[PDB]
Amino acid sequence: MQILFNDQAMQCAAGQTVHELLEQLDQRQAGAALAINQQIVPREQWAQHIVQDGDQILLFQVIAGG
Repeated sequence: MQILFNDQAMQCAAGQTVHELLEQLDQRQAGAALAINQQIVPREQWAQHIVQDGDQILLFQVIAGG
């Protein structure tokens, strides 16, 4: 499978959530949000957000709004 992490193309485990994608890529969170396929999902879902071959991702630093 392949993905786009912050405009960076990649190849990881298709079907693996984000918590699965990030962790597979060797990335965790520490306060990070991301947008896949242009849909910004809340970190928590990363653990149940199964990623698919062609997984596109956006990277946000810290959860800050306002």
